Amino acid sequence: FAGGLTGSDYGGFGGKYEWDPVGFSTRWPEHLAWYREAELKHGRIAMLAFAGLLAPDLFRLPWAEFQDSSLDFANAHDKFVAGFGPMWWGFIACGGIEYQRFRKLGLGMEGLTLENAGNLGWFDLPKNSEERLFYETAELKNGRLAMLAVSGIFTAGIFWDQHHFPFI
Amino acid sequence: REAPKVLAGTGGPLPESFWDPAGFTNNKTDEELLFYRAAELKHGRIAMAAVVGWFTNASGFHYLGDLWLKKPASDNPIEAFNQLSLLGVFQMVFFIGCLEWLTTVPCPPPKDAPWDVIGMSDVLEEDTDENPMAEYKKIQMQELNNSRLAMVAIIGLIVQATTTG
Amino acid sequence: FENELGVQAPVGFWDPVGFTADGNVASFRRRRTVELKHGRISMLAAMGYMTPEITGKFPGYLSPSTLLKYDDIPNGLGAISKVPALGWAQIFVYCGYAELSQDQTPGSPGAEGNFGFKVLTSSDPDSLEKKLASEIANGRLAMMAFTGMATQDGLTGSAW
Amino acid sequence: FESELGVQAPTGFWDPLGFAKDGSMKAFKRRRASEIKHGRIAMLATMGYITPEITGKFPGYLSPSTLLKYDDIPNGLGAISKVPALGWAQIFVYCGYAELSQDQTPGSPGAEGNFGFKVLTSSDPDSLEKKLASEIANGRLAMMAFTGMATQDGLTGSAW
Amino acid sequence: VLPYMENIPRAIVEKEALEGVLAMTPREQWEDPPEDSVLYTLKVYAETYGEGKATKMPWWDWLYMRFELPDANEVSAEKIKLMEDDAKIQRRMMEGKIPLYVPILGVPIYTGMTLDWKPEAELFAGDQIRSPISDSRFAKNFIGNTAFYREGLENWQRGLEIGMAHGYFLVGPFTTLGPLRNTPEAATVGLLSACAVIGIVSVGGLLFGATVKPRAFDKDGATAGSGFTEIINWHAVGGLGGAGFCHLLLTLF
Ligand code: CLA
Ligand code: KC1
Ligand SMILES: CC1=C(/C=C/C(C)=C/C=C/C(C)=C/C=C/C=C(C)/C=C/C=C(C)/C=C/C2=C(C)CCCC2(C)C)C(C)(C)CCC1
Repeated sequence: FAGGLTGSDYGGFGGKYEWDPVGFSTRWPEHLAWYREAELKHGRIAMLAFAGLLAPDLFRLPWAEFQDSSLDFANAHDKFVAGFGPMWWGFIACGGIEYQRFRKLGLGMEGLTLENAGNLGWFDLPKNSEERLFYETAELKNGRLAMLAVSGIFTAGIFWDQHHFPFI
Repeated sequence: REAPKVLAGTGGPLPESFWDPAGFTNNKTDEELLFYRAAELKHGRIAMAAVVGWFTNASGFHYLGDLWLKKPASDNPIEAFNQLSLLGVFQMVFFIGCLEWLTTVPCPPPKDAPWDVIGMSDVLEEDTDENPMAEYKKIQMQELNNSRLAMVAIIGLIVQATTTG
Repeated sequence: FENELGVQAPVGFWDPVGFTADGNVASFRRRRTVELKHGRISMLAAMGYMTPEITGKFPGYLSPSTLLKYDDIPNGLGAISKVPALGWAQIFVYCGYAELSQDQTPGSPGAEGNFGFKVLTSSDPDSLEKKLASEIANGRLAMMAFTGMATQDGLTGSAW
Repeated sequence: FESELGVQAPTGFWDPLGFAKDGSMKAFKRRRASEIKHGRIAMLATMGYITPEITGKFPGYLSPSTLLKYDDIPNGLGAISKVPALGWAQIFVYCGYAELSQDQTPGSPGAEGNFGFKVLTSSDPDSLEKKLASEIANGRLAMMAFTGMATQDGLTGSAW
Repeated sequence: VLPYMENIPRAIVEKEALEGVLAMTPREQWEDPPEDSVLYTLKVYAETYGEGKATKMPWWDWLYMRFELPDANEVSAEKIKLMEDDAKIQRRMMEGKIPLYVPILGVPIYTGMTLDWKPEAELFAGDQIRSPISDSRFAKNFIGNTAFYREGLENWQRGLEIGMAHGYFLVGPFTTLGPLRNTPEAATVGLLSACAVIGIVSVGGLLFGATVKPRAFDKDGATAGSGFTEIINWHAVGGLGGAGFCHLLLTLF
């Protein structure tokens, strides 16, 4: 009836939030699993990006780095991508992880049904129903919110420099 | 605890959100609860009007008092009111008193809806399911929610002023 | 009032002077409420006295208009003054919302303590009661601990 | 109503201005509740004037942070501005809780002056009327004495 | 359904589009749609195209057909049929209770309330229509409690009250905004002019009572127009009184 996926749920004002104006679910239901995988991956990457905007301001990691001005995150990409360096290695690592995703799904995304979208092995879902639902909706909400947030940072702390947690 | 059925799902965060956290509804007859709703709606309408008056006084739209004072009146609505002559203030008091008299002695409000001072319940039908555009309960809730919000907003304006400037 | 929360291993009848009528169901429900509340507030207060000194105070401003970097505020007690009244008012409005959102009138599910903060949202398992008991025991310990810490920094400078 | 606790003996049903004609009951019931409460407060306040005059101002500091030895607060009018606004807020909160306790709503056991003190519960020795009527008569007398006392305190200038 | 609306290829029209066209078209309209209707062109293209008929068409004719036929969504969407059904139910209901719009900034803005525009007593009466300005309880008890209509008032009381109101009003526009504005006797001249206007309108009311004899206020027996004439005479008296009171309040204070 609905998108079938978990989504929505635990929404403010009570009830559920089925928000889908363009109706990408109804118009293209075959790519609904692809949409869920994209949403989950984008949310996870955005949350990791928020963590990578915050923590390097604090710790600055072992090895060479450790500099100071190489944390502006409007600049840090170019140094570690130049000279065939750490950014390339991270690209290779992400490619390998998503190759594992290919293998689990079965190449060409011949899997990707509406239960394994984002399941991505790794962590184990809680077998309890209400826990599972609350935890999944928490992941989805934190995901989308960090996507919108990280986008806001990568616009604002670019037009007005800032480049530190206040971003204002 | 549920609504006293004379209010009957007419407010709260949601429409059916009987919210009283003080026992101001229990063991009270229907007339008293109707009085509470009439007082809430009158306070609201007064507030909702007062907020607009404040924001149109604090935005420079302060004629009729620009002419009375024969000089630009203060944008601060409290100081603008203080600038008014006692003749004008007591004219306002007398007009509000005449309005309150109108809705009590010659034009008493309906017994089952004391907030309906205009007596709008004698020309409107109701919200019914046959009506695709039935929104009378919706506009009642709009009035109530904006009333409750403006009641605290006008106090925020008044107490924020005269204590902070 | 036998199988609720307080019963545990060392004690579980600890009431030298309370249970005045040994009845007053409403009184005991209100008392379990204040128990859960005071417990939660004491735990948050003990953490806010525990997170500053080890894993040192946050880096930032907390009031960029008035330049009140998180660290320079005194750890214990004395923070009640230097943190601006704007921030204190916002703390108070958060507390007022958190209490007045769900109905605290006795009888309601929020009256007995369930505020709808089901993080683990234990789906009524056997885990429910043991989580409740751990919460209430740590609540009592936290109340004692924060009274001790408040006394300590009331008699000796900062929190220690 | 012509037989309640109020009618003592020196004056009978003393209603010179006819507030009782067509006894509205509920009106009379709540006016009796107001009379009881006002009399109790008047007795407490008459104490709060005549006892600090003979008995010295409290041995203590009142406000530990703003040097109130109880000797800089004079007995009578003007102490309203001497006692801290926070102290006034706290005594106001005490009275507010004491009333926002057991309800005194119309018809409730709190609506007839009954609250649950029971300091003098004479064992029904034809004396429940004695204590009730004595409380009411002393309430009237203490309210009048309070009015005279405040008029002396302000008119003359201080205390008595 | 009709034989030609069966197994129509999606190229000519969508299945949802065909269903919407049928929904928005009256049932008796089928089998012979009018030349200007969508169903007629849909029928004409339904034959000569599909199944055993012609399966291909030239590009220009395809463009013609696409221009002349609906495309389901945003043209024959289910929401559009819902809105049309709502509109027809509305027009059915307005023969009866009418929704209340108010022209705001020159465009009618729906309020959310629906009126009882249908008259209470006489359906075809042109002046028994119901409006909040003329049929709400405030209007009924406001016009009904005025001196001209208030119950328990003698004719002289109505005249006196109306006259006091008129006379107190009329002194205003004459003391200021007059020939003798900036003079010490501005109030007195205004009072004289207000009394003159009250007298003139009272003579006019006497003329009306002598000619028309309204008879709306006459008691039992009596004569036609006696009540109205008494009302006008006491209106003159009250006008003098109210004008004098206004002049008194102007000279004083
Ligand atoms: C506010 C206090 C208060 C209240 C609520 C009552 C209430 C009552 N009294 Mg009571 N009484 C009071 C004070 C009060 N009394 C005092 C001070 C005296 C001593 C003079 C008495 C002596 C008295 C007698 C001897 C009897 C009653 C009786 C009654 C009952 C019936 C009369 C009635 O309807 O009074 C209604 C309540 C009032 C009229 C209080 C209004 C007081 C006005 C507002 C002020 C009076 C002047 C004041 C001193 C001005 C001070 C200045 C001020 C403006 C700042 C009723 C329950 C009769 C009874 O019990 O019958 C069963 C009865 O026989 N009273
Ligand atoms: C200014 C831009 C804006 C923001 C920033 C914003 C934010 C959020 N909206 Mg919102 N919204 C609008 C605009 C904005 N919304 C508009 C114009 C409408 C009218 C069409 C509208 C309607 C709803 C409804 C019906 C729901 C809703 C939701 C949430 C939600 C989830 C919170 C939570 O559940 O985690 C968040 C964070 C759900 C909810 O109720 O939140 C209380 C939900 O059901 N919204
Ligand atoms: C503003 C407003 C309004 C209103 C209006 C109006 C309508 C007004 C009017 C007003 C008026 C219009 C008033 C009047 C008054 C009057 C008076 C006040 C009078 C008096 C008189 C007298 C008192 C007389 C006496 C006498 C006699 C009787 C005879 C003999 C002589 C003598 C003098 C003794 C409305 C609501 C619409 C709305 C908006 C606001």
